Amino acid sequence: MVVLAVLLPVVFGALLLLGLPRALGVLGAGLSFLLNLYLFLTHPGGVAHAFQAPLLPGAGVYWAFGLDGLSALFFLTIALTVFLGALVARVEGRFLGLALLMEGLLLGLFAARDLLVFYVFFEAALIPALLMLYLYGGEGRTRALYTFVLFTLVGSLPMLAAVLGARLLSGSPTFLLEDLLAHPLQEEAAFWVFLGFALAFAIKTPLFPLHAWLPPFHQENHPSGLADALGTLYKVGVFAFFRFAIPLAPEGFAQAQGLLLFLAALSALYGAWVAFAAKDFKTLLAYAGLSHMGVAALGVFSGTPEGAMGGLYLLAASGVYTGGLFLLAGRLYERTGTLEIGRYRGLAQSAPGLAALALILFLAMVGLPGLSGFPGEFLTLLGAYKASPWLAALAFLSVIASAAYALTAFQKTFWEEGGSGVKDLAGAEWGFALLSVLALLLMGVFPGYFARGLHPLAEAFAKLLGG
Amino acid sequence: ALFYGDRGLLSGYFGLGGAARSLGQGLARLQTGYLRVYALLFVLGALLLLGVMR
Amino acid sequence: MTLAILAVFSVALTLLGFVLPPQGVKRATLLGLALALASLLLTWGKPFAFGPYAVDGVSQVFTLLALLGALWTVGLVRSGRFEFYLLVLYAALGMHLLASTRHLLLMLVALEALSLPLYALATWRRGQGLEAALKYFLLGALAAAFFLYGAALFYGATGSLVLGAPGEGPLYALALGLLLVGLGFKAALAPFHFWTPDVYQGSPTPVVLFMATSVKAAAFAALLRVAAPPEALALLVALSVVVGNLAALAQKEAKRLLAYSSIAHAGYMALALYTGNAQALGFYLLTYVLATGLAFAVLSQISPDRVPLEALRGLYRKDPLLGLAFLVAMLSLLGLPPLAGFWGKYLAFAEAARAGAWGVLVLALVTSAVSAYYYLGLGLAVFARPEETPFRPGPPWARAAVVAAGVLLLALGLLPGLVLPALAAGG
Amino acid sequence: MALLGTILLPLLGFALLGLFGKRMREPLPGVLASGLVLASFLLGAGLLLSGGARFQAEWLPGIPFSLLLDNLSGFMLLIVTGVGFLIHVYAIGYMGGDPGYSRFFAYFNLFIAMMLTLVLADSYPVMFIGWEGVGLASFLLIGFWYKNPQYADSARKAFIVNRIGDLGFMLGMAILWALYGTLSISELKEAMEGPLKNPDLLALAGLLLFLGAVGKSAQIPLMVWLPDAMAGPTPVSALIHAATMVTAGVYLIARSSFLYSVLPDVSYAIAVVGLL
Repeated sequence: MVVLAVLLPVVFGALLLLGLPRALGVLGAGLSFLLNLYLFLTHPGGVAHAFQAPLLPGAGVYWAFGLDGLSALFFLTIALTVFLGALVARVEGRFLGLALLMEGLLLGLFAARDLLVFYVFFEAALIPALLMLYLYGGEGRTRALYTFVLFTLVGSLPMLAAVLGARLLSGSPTFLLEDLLAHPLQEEAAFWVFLGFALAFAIKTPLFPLHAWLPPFHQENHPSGLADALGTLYKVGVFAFFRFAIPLAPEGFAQAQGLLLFLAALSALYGAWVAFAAKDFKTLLAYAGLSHMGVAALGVFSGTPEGAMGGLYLLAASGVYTGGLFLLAGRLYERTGTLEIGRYRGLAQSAPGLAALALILFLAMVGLPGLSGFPGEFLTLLGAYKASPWLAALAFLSVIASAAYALTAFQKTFWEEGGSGVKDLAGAEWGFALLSVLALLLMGVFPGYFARGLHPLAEAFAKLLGG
Repeated sequence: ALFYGDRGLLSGYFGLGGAARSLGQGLARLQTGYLRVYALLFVLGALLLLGVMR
Repeated sequence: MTLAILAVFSVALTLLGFVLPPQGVKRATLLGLALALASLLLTWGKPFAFGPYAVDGVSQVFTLLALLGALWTVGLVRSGRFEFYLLVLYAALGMHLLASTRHLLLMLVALEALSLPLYALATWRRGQGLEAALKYFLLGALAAAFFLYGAALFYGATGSLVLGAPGEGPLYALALGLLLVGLGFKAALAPFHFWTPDVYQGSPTPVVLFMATSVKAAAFAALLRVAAPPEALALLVALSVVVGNLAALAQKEAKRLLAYSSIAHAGYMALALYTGNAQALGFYLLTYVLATGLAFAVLSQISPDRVPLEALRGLYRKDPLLGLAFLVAMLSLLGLPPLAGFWGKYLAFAEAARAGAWGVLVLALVTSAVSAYYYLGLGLAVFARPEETPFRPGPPWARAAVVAAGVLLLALGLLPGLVLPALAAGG
Repeated sequence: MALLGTILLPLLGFALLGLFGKRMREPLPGVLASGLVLASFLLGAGLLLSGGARFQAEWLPGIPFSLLLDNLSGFMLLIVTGVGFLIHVYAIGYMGGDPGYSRFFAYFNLFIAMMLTLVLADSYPVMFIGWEGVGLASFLLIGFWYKNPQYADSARKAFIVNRIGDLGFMLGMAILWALYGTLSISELKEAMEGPLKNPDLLALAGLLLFLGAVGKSAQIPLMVWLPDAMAGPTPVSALIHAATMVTAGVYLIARSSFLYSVLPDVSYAIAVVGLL
């Protein structure tokens, strides 16, 4: 059931860290992909594989797991992305076990059916990231690590008091989200809990004034960008907003909606804009991920089940193609040795199909229709314009700067005058490119098939902001 | 210019960390090592606590 | 009737040391403490009271922890003075009597019985060890005077010197404050914390192990008996956590930084005092005791007199298991999932919020997030390049002990629903 | 469904010429592309002569996938297919000794299929899909011989300006969803006549739609991006300036005639900009 699909990446990461060899982690990630896709099918609903076990009976804590429609496609997204990053990795630092550990942890986190288990995984996922960051590259590694870790922890630890309040002040018997949703928090008490949620989720969303951890984090990781891929998968903030923050304390969110939408719009614009000034790949992609989280936060904060489903779909797909671009940059680094955007211009003539792969990933990035980003982007526009037309309009002076930075980097990196000539493609990169573009096309062309399970949650939790 | 501004924002977060450490060492300099200092601060804190208890 | 075991072993060995070599006295002390621990196990759920001596969950849990720390630190001590063993036994009995009674004056007698050997055990003869011993002795006698006038005013409020009396208004509050002064002093609570860094820094490392396990355990075991009001509790917690973490940032030495960390953790533990749970607090202190004893056994394998922060580094290359255990211990002392430090922290925070004290709790959490600075400057340092540092990589005794302690920390972090169900009467 | 194959063909063709591409002899890409263009012309003339076509497939909730082939759509289809096949043969001739033959004709197939998806549309999202797909193929083909920095910034500026117009389009589409909730030109038109509401908002949606049309057909102020399309190969420049990527703007007004005919100031301004 759900437990096995969640645990498999963790145990395979253990068998990669403590056991040997490197190759078996790739097939472990593949097995995770297969099982998560199977569980994605035949899915009746939330109860799909319900699991209940005691953790702190006296305190009210249970291992609570199951597949939502949201959890299903997020399982699929993570399993696919991590399997791609496992085969093509070339990190080989003997730490891919940490990446599989983080995969399983994020799977359990999305499978969290009770609040405390969500919080537990939210806090536990700090370990892999810091490890694969610290001992696998970077000059200011420890300092950017302290920045990121202190940001997350200062945000998270008061959210523990927030969740204790959400359990106690409502008289909930346990931490189960079902029970906590059955006992809503009252006025002048949901205020503080939602504020604690909004700081901790925004600093990890990330939003504009609190985004300062993302570029230093993404630069100093393993230059292959596996740690960067999984850290980009670590922006799960938006989800916790829609599923946990807003429903559990909508009363304060009613007042804070204007400020949240403002932060989301300004983050999107600022990221997609400053990405132009970025002289390197890690900074550029960090600002891109900030832009995408700004758009997703806009879609969620706007109400408008349209915008909510669009923001979530955009979040999943953006994680996918950003991790793809990180792995692509890591492979071009491994074969060249430098990530500068100016130098090594002729790549396109030497690289036959790596240019087209990078182009497809970039097009999905700037939200070109026919790829997975456009459904969520446009649905978020619609929902935000319903919520606040000004903020959706300003926020969508983004496709311009998006196109600018993406095409500038692609041209100055690949298209221009030939250099020495660089390695063309690796055997693992073959399956990597094939599956990546396959998934992009399938999820962009048929957002009807996917995201159907996202609609009921979105409409119910958006009408919850109504009468 | 906004890249410069983000640089300055991260520098300001660093300034927050530096203010925390500076406050920390100002509180650490409170432990001089003379026993008379320690007993005086002990008695002061105990009086303060007994005053709060009302 | 484990106290009988302790008294018998101590008094017999006192004379037998004249006929027995220090090694034989060491093995006898080990046997006696292990038998007292076993007797505690077989008596789980068998309350036994004679007079003011009253065995409850607190008694059993905290005396088990103290005996654990005593056994561990005896494992390390090999000095050719049987006295350096006898005191351990003595301290054990004393701390036992501290947790197992409600009589205020018997509490004072137990405080003296446990505190006297601890002054002397820190005498490796290094002048700073003597400086620490003198600071410790004078401040402890001051705290004993304060505690005693508190017990006197308590008797002024009621006809008995046993806790559980109804209690009056302002005079009862004053008496309780004058008791809490000395008890928190023993528990490293601010603004009474000044002795802790100097004493932890001056004393030999295994002695600081013994301290940082048994002293804190027994002090909180005595604290739970007091009905401390929440306002004074807020003052102590706020001051302790804030000053502790802040001044710990600026520290350059491992032992002094760790003493500040123990101040911050005592501030955290004092949150259960809002509810007096004594189950959650038993679990918390179990985890903290295990981790800190582990860390200080390793520090003893590094240096008895003093350990700098750089010395901790490179340990994994030196010793793999030791580096792993130090990293795990640092994370658990940070209270991170899925480690038992997180369960203890969560249980204390739940008791505190359930009492409805919000600003204090949030401040403790923000400052605990601040603590990652040095908690990480220690935990991760295991992997750094070894700089010049004396290193004696221990016997298999301490290695296996460290392994068991770390495994138990992480196991109780993952699956607390194993023992925590039995920290009350013990079904 | 047969209507969809007309677009599916210059997708299989593009995939062959892009993925493998240079594994073929020199004349072949033109042969395959011209065959797909001609076999789309034929099956479109056959459908139009048969009265018309309709196709609906499941898509985003509330936003289905609607293809409608009528007189106005088939007119553009026949135009584009005929001129495209003629330029295909002229490119078979004109492209000689130049590598990227397959690149050229794969981009051609993509361009034709996307322009067909654009004009054959009953829903504005599909029109916008075609819009940005045409912008992509144009940016690609202008920089066909990529070794030149001069003929890279041209296409760069082209696609930036294109995306500005497309943002205007997106905002108009969001407006025409907030108001009615249909966003399908057929039902949106059948529901838009009668009780017009918020005439300011209707004129605004028309203003943003016209702004998109200006970027597409390179009107003021977005005028500057078209001349640099000289950088691309000559048959590409013909296809971009004559048959496609410019007719989209006027076709937008032709399909939104129901909207612009009740907007006197908007249509007057459109005439003014055309004159300018």
